[PDB]
Formats: sequence, C-alpha cells, structure tokens
Amino acid sequence: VNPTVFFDIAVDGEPLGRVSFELFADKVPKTAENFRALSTGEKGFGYKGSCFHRIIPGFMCQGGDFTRHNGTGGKSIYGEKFEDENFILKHTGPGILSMANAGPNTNGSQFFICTAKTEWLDGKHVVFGKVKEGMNIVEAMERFGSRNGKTSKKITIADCGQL
Amino acid sequence: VNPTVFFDIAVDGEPLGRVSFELFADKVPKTAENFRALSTGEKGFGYKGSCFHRIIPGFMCQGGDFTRHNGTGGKSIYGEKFEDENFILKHTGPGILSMANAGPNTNGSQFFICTAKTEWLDGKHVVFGKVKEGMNIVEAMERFGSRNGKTSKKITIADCGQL
Amino acid sequence: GMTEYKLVVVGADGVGKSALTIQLIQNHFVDEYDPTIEDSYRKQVVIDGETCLLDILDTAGQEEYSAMRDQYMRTGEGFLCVFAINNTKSFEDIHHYREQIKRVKDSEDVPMVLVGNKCDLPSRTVDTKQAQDLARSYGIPFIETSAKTRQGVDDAFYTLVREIRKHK
Amino acid sequence: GMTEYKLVVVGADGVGKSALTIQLIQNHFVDEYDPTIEDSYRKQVVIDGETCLLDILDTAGQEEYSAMRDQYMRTGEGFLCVFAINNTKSFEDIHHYREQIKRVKDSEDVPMVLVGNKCDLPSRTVDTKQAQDLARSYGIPFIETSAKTRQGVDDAFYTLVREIRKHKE
Ligand SMILES: CCn1c(-c2cc(N3CCN(C4CC4)CC3)cnc2[C@H](C)OC)c2c3cc(ccc31)-c1csc(n1)C[C@H](NC(=O)[C@H]1[C@@H]3COC[C@@H]31)C(=O)N1CCC[C@H](N1)C(=O)OCC(C)(C)C2
Ligand SMILES: CCn1c(-c2cc(N3CCN(C4CC4)CC3)cnc2[C@H](C)OC)c2c3cc(ccc31)-c1csc(n1)C[C@H](NC(=O)[C@H]1[C@@H]3COC[C@@H]31)C(=O)N1CCC[C@H](N1)C(=O)OCC(C)(C)C2
Ligand SMILES: Nc1nc2c(ncn2[C@@H]2O[C@H](COP(=O)(O)OP(=O)(O)O)[C@@H](O)[C@H]2O)c(=O)[nH]1
Ligand SMILES: Nc1nc2c(ncn2[C@@H]2O[C@H](COP(=O)(O)OP(=O)(O)O)[C@@H](O)[C@H]2O)c(=O)[nH]1
Ligand SMILES: [Mg+2]
Ligand SMILES: [Mg+2]
Repeated sequence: VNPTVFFDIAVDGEPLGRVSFELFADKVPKTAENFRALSTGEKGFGYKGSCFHRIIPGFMCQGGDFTRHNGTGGKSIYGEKFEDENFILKHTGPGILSMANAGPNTNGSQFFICTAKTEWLDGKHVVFGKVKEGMNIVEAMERFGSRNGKTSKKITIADCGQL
Repeated sequence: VNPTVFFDIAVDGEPLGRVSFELFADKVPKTAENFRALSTGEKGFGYKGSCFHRIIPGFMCQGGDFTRHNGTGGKSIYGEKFEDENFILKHTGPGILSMANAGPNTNGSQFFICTAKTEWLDGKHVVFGKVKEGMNIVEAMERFGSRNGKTSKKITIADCGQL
Repeated sequence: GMTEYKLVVVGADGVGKSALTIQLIQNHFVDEYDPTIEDSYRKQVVIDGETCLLDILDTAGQEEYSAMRDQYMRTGEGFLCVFAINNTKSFEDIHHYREQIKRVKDSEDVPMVLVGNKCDLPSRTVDTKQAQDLARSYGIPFIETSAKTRQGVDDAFYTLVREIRKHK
Repeated sequence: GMTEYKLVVVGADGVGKSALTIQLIQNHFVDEYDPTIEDSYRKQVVIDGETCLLDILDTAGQEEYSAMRDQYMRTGEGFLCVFAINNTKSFEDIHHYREQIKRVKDSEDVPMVLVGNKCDLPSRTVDTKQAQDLARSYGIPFIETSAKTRQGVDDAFYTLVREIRKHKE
C-alpha cells in the first residue's frame, strides 16, 4: 500500500504546520521510493533541514536541494540523478507532487508542489504523489513567495519522516 | 578638529575591507559627535554588529539600525531623535556621509553613504562627513544591492572605532 | 490559466498602505514604521467565484519623486487611494493623488477606491461623513479599514478588482 | 542625474547569460547551473568617461515560454544576444531571437550585440568568422566572451550601451 510521508514546515524557525503526502508507489515505484527514503533520512542524507527555495504564488512551491541549499543541488538515492520513470500521471490541480529537473532524465531530489493546475508540465516532469493533509500549509507558504520565486522568509522542512 | 572613524565591513561574515570617514565637527558638531560616539560604542551601544540594510546601486548605501536591525530603528546619544543641526553641507557626489530621517528633526543613528550626487536630498538630510579612505569598498558594497535596496548578502559592520 | 490583475496602492506616507498591503498578502501586522521604496507582491484569490492572481505594486508617497510616479501609473489598472482617519493632511493629499492619476491615465474615471485607514484609533480627525461625501463626488467606493485589527482589508482590494472587472 | 540603460540578456539556456551577468555585477563566476526564471540587476559604470546606470534583465530561454518573451522585449532598450561557441544549436537559436525582438519591437533597427560565450573552452563548434559574418549581415557588433575568465565581459555590456546611444543619437 502506497507510503505516506510528512513535512513539518517552519518559517524563520517558527512552526507553520504539517503537510503530508501520499506517494504513488503503485504507478511510479522508483520515484516514490526516492522521495520516501529522502524524507526519512535513512540513507544518511535527505530533506530534513532543507528549504523551499522557490515559491511562486499561483503556481507552485519548490524545494529539495539539501546538498547545496541554493536551488542548484540535490541528489537521489540512486546516484546524483536518475531517469524519468514514466509520465502516466498529470499535473491536474493543487496538491500534485512532482519532480523538478533540468531536462530529460535528470531527476535528483528537488520536487515541487502545485498550487494550481500546471498542464504544460505534463510529459516533462514525473508526477509521483499528492498532498494528503495540510494543503492549507502549502497555501500559507505562498505568502512568502514572489514573481521570480525568491522567498521573503526562510521556509524550512524542520522535520520529516514516514507515517 | 574633524575626527576620523572607521567601519570594517564584512559580507556574510567575510571581511571585505575598511571604510574611514572624516566627520565634519567644524560645521555640524552635534551630528558629528553622535556618529563618532556610536562608532566607538563608548556610550554602551552603537554601530558595531549592525548591518547595511538598504543598498541601491547608483545612489547610496544605508545602515545604522542597531536597536531593531530591520531598518526602522536606531537612536542617538542624545535620546530617541535629535533636531536637524543645519543644512550647510550638500550631497555633492560619491562619498558624502549624511543622516537618514523620517521627516524634519528625526535624526537617530541611521545614515547613508552616497555613491553619486543626490542633490534632491539637499536641505532635507544633514550632511556631516565624507569617506576618507575605502571608497572602493563602498563601491564593492553596491555588488550586493538592488533597485529597491534589498541586499543579496548580509553586509555588516564587523568592527568600528575612531582613528 | 488564471487571469492576473495589476493593482497599485498610493497615498501619503504613514497612512498604512504597506500595513494594508501586508495584511492582504501576509495576514501579518507591521507595528513598526518602515517607509517604502517600492515593493511588488503576488497573491492568488477567488473573487466572485473566479480564481485570479493579484499583482500589487506598493508605492512611496515622497513628494520629491512624484514625477516618476507617472511610470507605474501607466502599468497599473486600479488604484487603492489610502489616507489615515487621524491624519487630515493625508486626506487633503488624496485630491492631489486623484488629479495626477487622472492626468497620467488620461481619463476621468480610472478604476479607483478611497480608503480611510486606522479606524481602530480613539482619535479621529477625518469624519466618515467627509470621506463619504468625497468618495461620492468622485463616483468610487469608500471603505474604512484597520490594518491593526484587519478590518475591511479584503473588501478594499476586491472591490478594487471588482471596479477593474466592471470597467474592463 | 546619470542616464539609465535598460539592457536585456537573451539566448538559449545554458549559454552563459546568467554567468556573464553575475560576472559584470559581482565579479565572480557561477560554476553551478541555476536555470533562470527572471532576475534584474543594477550597476553604475564609467563608459567613455561618462558615468551611467546599467539596468540588466537576465531572462529565461525555456522554449515552453517563448511567446511570453514579448513584454520584456517591449521594455528593453538593447539586447545582448548570447550563444555558446561550443553549441551550434544555441548559435542557430540566435536568428529566432533577433527575429522575435524585431517582430515585437516592430523595427529593423534595435540596439543589439552578438555575444559568443565560453571562449575559454577548447571544444569549439562555431567559427569566429562564421559568427562575424552573421553579425556583419545583421549590422551589429560581435564580441567573444568568457564568463569564466572575464574575457570581453565589460566590452560586451559597454558596447551595447554604445549601440543604444548611437540609436538614440
Ligand atoms: C516565462 C516566465 N516563467 C514562468 C511563468 C509562466 C507563466 N505562464 C502563464 C500561462 N500558462 C499557460 C496557459 C497555460 C503557462 C505559464 C506565467 N508566469 C510565469 C512567471 C511567474 O513569470 C516570471 C514559469 C517559468 C519557469 C522557468 C523560467 C521562466 C518561467 C524555469 C526555469 S528552470 C524551470 N523552469 C524548471 C525547473 N528546474 C529547476 O529548478 C532545476 C535546477 C537545476 O537543476 C535542478 C533544478 C523545475 O524543475 N521546476 C519545477 C516545475 C516548475 C518550474 N521549476 C518553475 O519554477 O516554473 C515556474 C512557473 C511560474 C510555473 C513557470
Ligand atoms: C521613486 C523611487 N525612489 C527613488 C528613486 C529616484 C530616482 N530619481 C530621483 C532624482 N532624479 C533627479 C532629478 C533627476 C532622477 C530619478 C531614481 N530611482 C529611484 C529608485 C531606485 O527606484 C526604485 C528614491 C526613493 C526614496 C524613497 C522612496 C522611493 C524612492 C524613500 C523612502 S523613505 C526615504 N526615502 C528616506 C529614508 N528614511 C528612512 O529610511 C527611515 C526609516 C524609519 O525611520 C528611520 C529610517 C532615508 O532617510 N534615506 C536616506 C537618504 C536616501 C533615501 N533613504 C533612499 O533610500 O533613497 C533612494 C533613492 C534611490 C536615492 C531615491
Ligand atoms: N493603530 C493603527 N496603526 C496602524 C494601522 N496601519 C498601520 N499602522 C501603523 O502606522 C505606521 C505606518 O504604517 P505603514 O504601513 O508603514 O504606512 P505607510 O507608509 O503608508 O506604508 C506603522 O507604525 C503602522 O504599524 C492601523 O490600522 N491602525
Ligand atoms: N567554461 C565556461 N563555462 C560557462 C561559461 N558561462 C557559463 N558557463 C557554465 O554554463 C552553465 C550555464 O551557465 P548559465 O549562466 O546558467 O547559462 P544561462 O542558462 O544562459 O543563464 C553553468 O554551468 C556555467 O557555469 C563560460 O564562459 N565558460
Ligand atoms: Mg509603506
Ligand atoms: Mg540564466
């Protein structure tokens, strides 16, 4: 049965709330397991303490660079990057959890959470999960974003794990 | 005699270099003395450790808020605020050191360093000194500014005193 | 895609434009005075059932720069004109703000909303009555707000979007 | 006051638009790849003994968003058209960018400079004379640069300012 993971979000160190995600291991097992393992830290590295570096109101919240903390880094549990698993699932609306990349077959650890339907990303980013609880936390994170994604506060994954 | 003070500037904790200022005590003694004493910290508080919170390339670098460290605070050695001492000196070019304010007779501790002539400030901000050595460092601080003054790195006065 | 709306907030300084804008955007109240250079914000909202993106330009009311105020006046589609109900001066400044906006846009009716802010204060120098009689002359809505308690914030900007929609 | 020049850096992603811009503004070399959404920068410089203010817009080349380039091209005063000298496709992309700037500005006479970047690299696929002939046929200057070594970085941005002045008279 599909695993469930959570992030505890903080804003300049102050608790905001918990968001949890269902990961669609039934449809993208490789991509789901990467995200699961990075949320638990079990490989010795992962999301805990990393930031949401890019937040663009009306579109999405992006994070997952835990190696450089500047938006350029991140790595998967399979190597620095891994191939696109499939594009079965689409960016249908708010709450979709999907992989960031720099072109074909460059998945690492960065990911984004849609706050709107982003249909033009279909076939280009691997969708592998969706928000289960705490979509209002993701909505609240938009208050700290901007047109080019620069954030006005430090938005962190203060804790994360598997439920 | 016009005293000289210095700021040692750091960028995200990294020493950048030293800017020294001649303070025009011979035209604005009360305003010069405030900045002198805040640069030594001899009254129990002052500039050491504060940041340059607004840098607008082509115009000026502004700092001096050591009470709130967010651009709204600061205080003089004479109490909360003090009067505009006079407007004898003008914003004639790069290097001019002048007082920030929020209207007439609201000088506290915040100041700015011109990187260009800003003559539309004449008669509204009290000029009280000029960069003596280290203009190249004020210029390098403009690397980290923006059109509305938000800085892209933390620009601090790591040390300061009187020469 | 959702439709985007470019709004512009104006008024003399100290009235609470940024505290109103920041209340709309971040639901937080700034009790400290931080006079504005220029700030832009984006927020998605639903107004009368339609999701849209607000792009809000928060401006400075320094008189030395009133010349350059023309430029954003070109790009803006609607204007929240803020005064403070304990500051008669900022109320008299409103007329000047209206005249210039009507100039730069070259129309008599620009999408526009008058805002009397700080209505939490026990002091008042601008009666509700005065601001109603002014707003009625111009033919635009009037709303009293309080950034401090958040009264009327959303109404001001949505009404403004609803004035842009009605003239769009 | 000093005159302000609105410069816009365009080209396929990965050619070095942002690395050139960050060298100009901050005098160091971004080795990492941070594909751009949109960024703006300000720098005062002396060009021909005249201090001026450069306003630089660093743009996204993402092809999915090619039809959204229009607003920034309308406001920009001159354009650095950048390709990488080890990427023939980025050179071919140049035509599409120039055409689009002309089509959006509705003018055959728009201040532009052709920039061949990464000239520190050994794996060159675009001849210098091939880029020169092209620049000549456009009627614009051509400058080879390296954001890594700083070769030509000032020359490229200063030459575009000089093209804007010429167009302005
Ligand atoms: C043209 C402006 N503009 C927009 C955009 C577009 C639109 N229209 C409106 C109309 N609509 C049509 C009716 C449908 C289309 C969209 C409106 N307004 C905007 C913005 C606000 O105008 C400034 C965007 C956008 C995106 C990019 C560049 C410019 C962009 C861009 C750069 S890099 C990338 N995109 C992929 C990026 N890669 C990396 O970060 C790599 C880094 C290194 O390796 C690991 C790591 C990545 O994976 N994601 C995860 C996925 C979302 C994606 N980022 C991102 O941020 O999208 C931003 C946004 C706003 C969704 C799109
Ligand atoms: C219109 C935009 N715009 C400009 C401006 C203007 C121009 N020109 C005007 C002149 N033309 C000449 C005839 C040709 C050419 C075009 C070009 N481009 C710009 C900018 C870059 O576009 C975004 C400015 C400017 C300044 C303000 C607001 C908006 C501004 C502003 C807000 S508050 C203040 N000013 C005084 C402030 N008070 C406090 O900070 C209080 C806080 C609380 O209590 C203690 C503390 C203070 O003392 N200073 C210390 C002094 C410099 C001053 N800040 C400041 O930052 O000036 C910025 C700047 C760029 C010099 C001027
Ligand atoms: N009592 C009260 N104070 C307010 C209100 N809105 C703003 N202020 C205060 O007024 C001062 C100026 O606010 P600010 O938003 O910077 O005004 P602006 O210059 O017009 O942007 C600050 O100290 C604010 O906290 C309000 O509704 N009620
Ligand atoms: N060797 C070399 N690498 C460069 C040069 N300019 C950019 N790069 C690298 O090329 C990649 C893309 O650079 P970037 O500035 O992000 O390109 P952009 O997409 O056009 O903005 C990054 O790895 C840079 O480090 C250059 O002049 N020489
Ligand atoms: Mg304000
Ligand atoms: Mg770039």
